[PDB]
Amino acid sequence: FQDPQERPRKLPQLCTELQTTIHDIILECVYCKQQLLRREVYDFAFRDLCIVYRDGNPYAVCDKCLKFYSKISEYRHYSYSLYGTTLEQQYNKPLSDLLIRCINCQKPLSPEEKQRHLDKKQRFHNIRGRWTGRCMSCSRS
Amino acid sequence: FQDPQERPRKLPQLCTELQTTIHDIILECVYCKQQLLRREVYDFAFRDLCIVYRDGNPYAVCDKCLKFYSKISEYRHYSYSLYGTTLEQQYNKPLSDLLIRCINCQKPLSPEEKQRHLDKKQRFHNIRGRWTGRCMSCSRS
Amino acid sequence: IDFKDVTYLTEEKVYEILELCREREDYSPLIRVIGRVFSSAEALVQSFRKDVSVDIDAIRRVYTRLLSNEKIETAFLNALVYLSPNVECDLTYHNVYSRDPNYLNLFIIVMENRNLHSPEYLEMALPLFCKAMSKLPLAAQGKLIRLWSKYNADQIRRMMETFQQLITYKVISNEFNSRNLVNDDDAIVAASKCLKMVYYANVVGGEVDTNHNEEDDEEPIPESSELTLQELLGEERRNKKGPRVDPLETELGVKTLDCRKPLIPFEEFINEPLNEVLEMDKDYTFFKVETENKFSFMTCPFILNAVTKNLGLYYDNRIRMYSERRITVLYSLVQGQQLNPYLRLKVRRDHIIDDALVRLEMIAMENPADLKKQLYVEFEGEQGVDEGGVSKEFFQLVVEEIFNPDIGMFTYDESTKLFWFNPSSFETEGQFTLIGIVLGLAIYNNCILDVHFPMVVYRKLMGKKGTFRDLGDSHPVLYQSLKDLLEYEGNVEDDMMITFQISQTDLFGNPMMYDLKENGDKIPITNENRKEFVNLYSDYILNKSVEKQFKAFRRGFHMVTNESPLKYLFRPEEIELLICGSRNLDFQALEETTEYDGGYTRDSVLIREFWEIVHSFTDEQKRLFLQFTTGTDRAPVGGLGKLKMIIAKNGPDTERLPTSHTAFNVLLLPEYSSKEKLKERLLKAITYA
Amino acid sequence: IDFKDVTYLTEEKVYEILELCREREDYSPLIRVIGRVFSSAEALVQSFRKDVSVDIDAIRRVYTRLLSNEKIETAFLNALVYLSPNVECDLTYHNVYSRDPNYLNLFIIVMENRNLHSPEYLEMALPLFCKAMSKLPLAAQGKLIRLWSKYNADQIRRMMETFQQLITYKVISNEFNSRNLVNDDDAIVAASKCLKMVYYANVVGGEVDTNHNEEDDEEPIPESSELTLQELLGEERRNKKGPRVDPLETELGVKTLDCRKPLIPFEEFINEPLNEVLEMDKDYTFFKVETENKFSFMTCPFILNAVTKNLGLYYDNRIRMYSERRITVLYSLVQGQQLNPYLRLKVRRDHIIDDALVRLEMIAMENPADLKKQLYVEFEGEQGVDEGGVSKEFFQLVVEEIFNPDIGMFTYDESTKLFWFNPSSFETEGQFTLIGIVLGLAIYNNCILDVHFPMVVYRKLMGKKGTFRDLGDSHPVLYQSLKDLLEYEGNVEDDMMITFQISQTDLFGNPMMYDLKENGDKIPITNENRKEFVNLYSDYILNKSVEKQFKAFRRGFHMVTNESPLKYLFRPEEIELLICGSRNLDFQALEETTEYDGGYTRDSVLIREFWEIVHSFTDEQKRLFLQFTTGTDRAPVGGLGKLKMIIAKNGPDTERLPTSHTAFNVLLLPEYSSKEKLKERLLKAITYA
Ligand SMILES: [Zn+2]
Ligand SMILES: [Zn+2]
Ligand SMILES: [Zn+2]
Ligand SMILES: [Zn+2]
Repeated sequence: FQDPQERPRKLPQLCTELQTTIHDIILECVYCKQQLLRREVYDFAFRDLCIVYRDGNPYAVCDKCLKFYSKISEYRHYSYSLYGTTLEQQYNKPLSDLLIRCINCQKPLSPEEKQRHLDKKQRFHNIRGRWTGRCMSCSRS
Repeated sequence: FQDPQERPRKLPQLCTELQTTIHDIILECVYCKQQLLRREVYDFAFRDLCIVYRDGNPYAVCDKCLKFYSKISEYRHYSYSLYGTTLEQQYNKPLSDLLIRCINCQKPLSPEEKQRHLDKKQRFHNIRGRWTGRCMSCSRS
Repeated sequence: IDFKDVTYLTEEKVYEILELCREREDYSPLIRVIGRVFSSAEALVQSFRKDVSVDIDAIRRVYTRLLSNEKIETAFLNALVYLSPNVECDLTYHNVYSRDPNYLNLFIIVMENRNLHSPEYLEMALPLFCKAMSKLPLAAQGKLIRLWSKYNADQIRRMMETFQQLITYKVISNEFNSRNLVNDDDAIVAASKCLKMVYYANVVGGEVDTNHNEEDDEEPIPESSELTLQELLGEERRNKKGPRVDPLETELGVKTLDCRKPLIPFEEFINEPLNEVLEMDKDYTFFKVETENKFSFMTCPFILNAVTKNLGLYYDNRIRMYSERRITVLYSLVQGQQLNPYLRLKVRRDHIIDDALVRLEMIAMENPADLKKQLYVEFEGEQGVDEGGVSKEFFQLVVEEIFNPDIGMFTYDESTKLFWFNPSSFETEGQFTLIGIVLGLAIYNNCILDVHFPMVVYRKLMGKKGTFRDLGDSHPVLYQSLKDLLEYEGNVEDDMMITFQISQTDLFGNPMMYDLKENGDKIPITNENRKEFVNLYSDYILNKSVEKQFKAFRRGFHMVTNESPLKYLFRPEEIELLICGSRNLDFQALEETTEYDGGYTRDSVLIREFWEIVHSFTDEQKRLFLQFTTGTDRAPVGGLGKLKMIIAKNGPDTERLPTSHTAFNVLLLPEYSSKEKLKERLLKAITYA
Repeated sequence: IDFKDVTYLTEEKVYEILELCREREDYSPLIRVIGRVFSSAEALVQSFRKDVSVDIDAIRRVYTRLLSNEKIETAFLNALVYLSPNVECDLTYHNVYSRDPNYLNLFIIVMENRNLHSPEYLEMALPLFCKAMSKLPLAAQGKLIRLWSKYNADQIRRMMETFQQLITYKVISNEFNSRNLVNDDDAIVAASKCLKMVYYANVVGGEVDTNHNEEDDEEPIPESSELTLQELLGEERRNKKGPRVDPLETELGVKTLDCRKPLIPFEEFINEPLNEVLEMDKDYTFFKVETENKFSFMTCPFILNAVTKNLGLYYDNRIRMYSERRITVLYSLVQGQQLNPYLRLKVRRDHIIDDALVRLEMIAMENPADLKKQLYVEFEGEQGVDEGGVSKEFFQLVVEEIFNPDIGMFTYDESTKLFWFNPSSFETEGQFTLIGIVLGLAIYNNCILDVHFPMVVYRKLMGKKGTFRDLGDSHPVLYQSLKDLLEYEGNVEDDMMITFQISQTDLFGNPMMYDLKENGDKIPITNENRKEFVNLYSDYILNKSVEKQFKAFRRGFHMVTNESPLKYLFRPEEIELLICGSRNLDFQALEETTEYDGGYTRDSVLIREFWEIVHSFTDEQKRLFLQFTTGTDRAPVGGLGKLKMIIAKNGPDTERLPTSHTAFNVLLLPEYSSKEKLKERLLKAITYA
């Protein structure tokens, strides 16, 4: 749990080491040090996040802290915004090959969401080098 | 200082009762109960305000409290906004005959300021029945 | 005959021309004279003369002959296109109406055209004419409406349908969106302003009763900071004029609240195609700030349906909620206070009424502006950030406890399933303020309640006292017991010995005897005063018996809804649909607008197996499901389509029941193995809760 | 000869046509062939062939004959109008350049036209051609710039003037305002993008030195909250690419920072008429968020003057200041902390350096993001809300105390009136960080300082080490003492016995002896290594002697200006005008933009009697007056016109001196009786302070 190349990073990989499942695992939040709810654990697994190790313990992030600090990083570290076509030209790759997370919940965008960004001419925001979009859940009236 | 028809309302009228001038009069603020600076007294005389009597004492308003509470009343008691021509039609009077104060400092608008409102097509805001504009000092870049 | 020296037409002087032209084969001079006099305003003012100076019957009878031949009609079609742009520019700058009241004679002649309803006028004739009649002054409009109020139901329906089809046609043909606004259109706005004219004609022409008004609303005193600022400005002696009232309602002197039974049902003036293309966020701003040439349709609320009007009130409440957030930020910045942007309420579960009463009555004195903050209710001993989940639970809890018959505030009628104020209970004025505030807080914070009142309650809230005709729902048995008295053909003073003194049973079971006048038992009921006894029995039952109970109820409701446009947009009939919801449960609409997240998709194996279980739910089980996911058993204004339900995946196949997040209408559904397992857990989740 | 079977032209094959056409009287076939081959791109690619495939000299000499006759020139004018719209659409979709590098041969042929400068091409020929050359790919642009870098000063000046006059003409003729933006114009943007090409040609063609760079800037570590969030996202191993750099600066590999002496002075590329119609608030947004077809002129900073560029940096700082207000509001709402939106600084008057050092160095560790809040300095024992008045006083106080020669940090040269870093003082690294932060906080909070440094200091701040040629301002005597050594025509190793080891006096007065290489006194100075001794003496004096003192100074300056576009918009020459101000005191501009309030008007008796006293003030008394009203003795960027002074009336005629509100540049002037009394009080008010 000390060498990064040895300790697990993703939640499914971690669950095997403690001989538990994704169904009855107990995790704390890296920020507020409070136990994660079951739906919070499932969201952590679904949002493709990485386990953070501090003093040899596995830590996750709950929903409130994740959304709060995503908002703070959006406010404090916003660099610039670009269109989808400009981003594709700049990286010379299709939008499916890029890793774009939601600006509010850090969920990687599905190809349908990137297509919606392209069709609605919505801009992708560069936040401290991380390209961000906006998922379907966070973009509902 | 008890009957409203007897006690003075404007500062020049008050100054005679205490046998003082506008130059060396000592006044407190109705809100913060702190002495008014000389420029604050001159601004009170220039802004055409009324002396407020509480427990038989003459009170004025300093600049900070006046601007703060004008802002609060603008936020809390805003009814609607109208153009100058619509206001003139509604009251069937020239804009010079109406009493319009600045939305930020409660200074009655000079005819040049109302003319500027008319020429720039700026709207007059109705705040709890008091028609308000924006003076030249508060409308400078 | 040249017929080139005429300037006006009367019935006989056009009949003779028709007779002289019939024998020939031309019929052209009639077309020429029609296109010459009907295309000029100055000719139409002096035409067909005898507060109006044109005889309606003469216009009606001549039109029945001129529109016989097809070519003659086309002259009328073309004459309007030439005339209206003149009148539009004539009424805008020349200021003609004040010079002569006979200019209005123009529009009555035109409006009596039989073929204005025909689809051939929707292109260019009618839209331009509505522009001319949209620029009339308030003096001309008021007297024009009065002449139309004397028409019967069919004539008003035809006149309304004329402007309705123009509104639908201009919306069906064009494409409006968030960038191509409806408001800036010059044809719909003129047609809607013209539809307002026939609306108030319908209001006046119906049964109008004005003098039966309630006491003026007790205006709350603003905070001491606003009172102190008023004295400095020297405007402390004069008050605000009041709510924004339609300027046409002042010229006529008759409001929509007075009209009991109009000539036409009020729901017929709603233009549904208009509502489906209206952006209510931009429409509200044009209602507040006067923009250059954008017309807000909230100035004509009769044209919006319940869903659209509910959105306009929602934006007004939310904007007022935001302003209380700015002020709290200012207080922490400038005055260095603590940031409290919420109407926080700490209440216990076993003492919902007592706790919510000592808190809301305290706020109603110290900080009367705190009632306009966003509601944030939290229960004692329980932790959680309330996004709307606890407010929905609290609103359901207080209503289901206030209407308990044991509390004594309301009586229940098991026949009509409606509650009525109980005049027996005394010293409970404070609670009647709470239920009034809660109703106001439900509208303000956008939560629907399960409250069953007769329509008279929503009429007295708006300021109209309950008359005899409103007794059919409040006291059904007393209505027929009194209707039969008037319907009795024989003598009334001898067959039964009822006097002017009544008897009423109480909670204690002692029938108290009440005298309507000074002495009741000393005066018998006669046929001359047969109608008088009814007009005082009904007045006491609805108004005088519960005056103190309803005064506090109305006072509390007014502390939260005084500056809202609630009195401007909603008639008393539409208030019930706003406070409560619709009981119809159209689960097809719920399925149509359901979104999925967490892995589920519309065509997943379980999602498709989930919609086959709810569609087979009985009526009772459909109600339980909504109470589990939404927090209410009822549907919002409109239908379940407006309830944007969300189904989220919750882990693998388990033995854990589904969970709901009622704040955002979210159902957390585990991916169960089969359909039968899904039904068992779904049934267990909604029944136990 | 039909001359209808040609597709390209060379020098001799057009010379023969001219010779054969001279004997006749037509001259028309030449017009036809010119309008046929020069109007088609495919003809121009293969025309005048021999990394370029067209000979410049052949094009230059043929043009000296064809443009002799007036009618032949009009063919060239019309040929460009027909050709450019093809190339614009050809370079946008067909992707032609990658197929053949000979397509660039088109633009070199056109750009060598002598009459492109003539006013006849400003209408339709040049604006469309600039649209074609604005769509070239980065590969074509980079090699096009290299060919232009081989031109001399006159050719570059002509090429620059071609696009400058087009920019002025399109702005002089049209009317741009806040509603008709300059950015959306398709002619100025294409002309500015084309002016960038000759700008980098001027940069490359000048004296370019690349390898003399400073160490990479020490990037500050973000807060622990951002570090923790990076690990969750899995992007903690890769860093941000860095500042936004012009994509044309990458293809060429040469930056404006490298160019020491360009072929043309950099101030000649500024288009003043463009600056006077540019809205810098809207231009900044187009710089951040990519909007549909709006081009931000901050992407070409060479075209903006000092005033306009100072506004662009101001908006970037203010927007970053607002974002720290939103975050503090969120922390008080969600986390329930105390609202602190300011970089509050409590300092004593007698210990300005010591108090501001223990506070700013603490913040630079615990909350490194607090340095981007609005500065709010308050002095201990004094009460007042700082709107900018106390920041101006604090900035003047710390600068006038840091540069005190007694502190030992900076040495003063009474000849050149400039300060230089003192390498003698040790263990004072922390203070050198303070003066670096204060300079960064002055730019960030928009206050000008009275700081006198040589231009080498502003070059090392931007990352360029001080070379020998920069010694003329830092150490004037050592420059001529070393320039004479190189200029010596005779032998150098015998006339004087200077070795490679130097002597330097210290504060203690002990001349220490420093060896540039391993041993200095063991090696004499020879003519072969005559240039080597200078290149190491200058390097040690400017870089090696003060490495530790300047490392901390640069580190502090970088903590406040790392994300600002300061390194993008400003060359080292323009940094001095930004940190400090202009010393010119144009009191005519101060009078022009002065506003009056409290009863005073521009033509009042006292106001007109006030401007006659200041205009008669001497140079020293003009400085005292500005220090009294503004808080600084210097003028802002631009001039006193940008200092929107306000004169306010303060009561009746008194014996009280005028008072100033330096936060908003307000002078409170009592209405004195006469002019002489006004002068006496005004003189007494500015002298005592
Ligand atoms: Zn947490
Ligand atoms: Zn999201
Ligand atoms: Zn005060
Ligand atoms: Zn003002």
